[PDB]
Amino acid sequence: RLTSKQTFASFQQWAEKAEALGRDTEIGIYMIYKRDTPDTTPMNAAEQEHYLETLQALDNKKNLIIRPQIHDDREEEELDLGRYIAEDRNARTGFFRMVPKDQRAPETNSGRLTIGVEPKYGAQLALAMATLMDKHKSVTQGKVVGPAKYGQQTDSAILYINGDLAKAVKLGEKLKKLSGIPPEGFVEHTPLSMQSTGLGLSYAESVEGQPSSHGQARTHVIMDALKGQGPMENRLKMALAERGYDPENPALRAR
Amino acid sequence: RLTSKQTFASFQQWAEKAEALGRDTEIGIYMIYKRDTPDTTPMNAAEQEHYLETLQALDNKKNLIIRPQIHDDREEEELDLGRYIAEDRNARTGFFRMVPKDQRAPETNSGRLTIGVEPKYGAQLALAMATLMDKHKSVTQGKVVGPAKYGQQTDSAILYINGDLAKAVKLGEKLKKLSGIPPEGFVEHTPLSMQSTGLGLSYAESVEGQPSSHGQARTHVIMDALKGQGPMENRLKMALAERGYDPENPALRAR
Repeated sequence: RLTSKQTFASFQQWAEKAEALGRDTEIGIYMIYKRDTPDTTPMNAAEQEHYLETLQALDNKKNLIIRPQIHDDREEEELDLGRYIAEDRNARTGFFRMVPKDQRAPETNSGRLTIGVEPKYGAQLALAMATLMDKHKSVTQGKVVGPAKYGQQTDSAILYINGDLAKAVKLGEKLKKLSGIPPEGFVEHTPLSMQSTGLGLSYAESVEGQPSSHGQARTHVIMDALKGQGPMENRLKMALAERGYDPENPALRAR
Repeated sequence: RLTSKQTFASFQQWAEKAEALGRDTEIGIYMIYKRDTPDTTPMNAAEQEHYLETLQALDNKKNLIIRPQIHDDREEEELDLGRYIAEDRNARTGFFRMVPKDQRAPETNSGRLTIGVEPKYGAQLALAMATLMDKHKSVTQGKVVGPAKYGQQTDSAILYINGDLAKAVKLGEKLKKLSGIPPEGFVEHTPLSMQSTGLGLSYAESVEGQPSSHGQARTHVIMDALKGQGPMENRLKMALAERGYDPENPALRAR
């Protein structure tokens, strides 16, 4: 797991694929990363219904708020998850933020941990993420995708963590334990350019000031490199250096 | 249907949503358009298998090739749709291109017609699209999404057409008739900034030299508008005009 070889290799494969496909826009490059589909079995009607029941429950807690990303414009007073899940069918597909009632600010040294489980275990993992968030203040936020798309694109469950690679390895294994999810419940998949840290666990450090929404930071590195001449590897290493990443590991901040 | 009012209005709602959410990147603005979900019922497992079977069958037509977008880097003699469907999980989720054997180039006057049906009619629609392409050279290409994501984002089935609004309105009605899908099987849904041309039918024109992959052209107008000052409506119209669109109707080319 913890070697930079595959991490850089997948990043190069992503960038070479974009050049070979003829993609030359941010959206076009990003979709290669995003639509990279893991082998999963979707939730049935019952499971999807149960998944949304779980989210509503977490929202009715005193310390945790569950809000769709499409509601980022709303004051906390205007949030209505019940009305959302009942009326807005983006509830089946969009991402929901899991946000602790104490806010917890991202500091300069933060990253994202992506967790892949079979969709039937999605509700269970969500509960575990909430539990991990109660005790560990280093975990600032979580995100889970709607049930209809759970397991059908490169990520479905993400934690934002203040800290470094070491902290994320520790927290990932602690999450696995807390979850009670069997080893067969976790999905072997590493999104392109992310550091695999374990079965179903993947990590990337953020660099302050780089575009971060929807996980798009590494797209911009590739965009720079696409303007260049030569074997892809060098163009990537220099683009990584210029934007503050480790040139030998695109998942990490420079030293 | 054929009024500019709604078309400009949904475009302005998109841009206002982007500003309210604080989205300020191409991907972040694009996702508001893309993740806008219509109310549909997903395919069951038999229906998904049938759908993939239909696709594989269509590729056996002598004047038609079905190729996934992720194979844009392949020469025709490198394609293997059968192997892709059996072995690549992207086949469940990715877009498939429907491409004529004798290449019809997209012209300066070209647009997209987006067609929305309940996922259980998706296979029937694909058959209808392929047949439309046998008869009409004006239709240069078609795209349909993998079965697991059919009906789960703003678009699932698209035709590329050389011609204008009138041609699109006509081909759309023809396609609906041709398909034998019942009126009830079409989905009321217009992707943001597209011109509604009928129940389940939406259209937009491309401007020479604007970015079009993944349907992303109008995202760039919004990025322009978000950098400016004043009421959004005025900023959008200026941005529209500068990039070659009708200021009163964002789905149309100028003049």
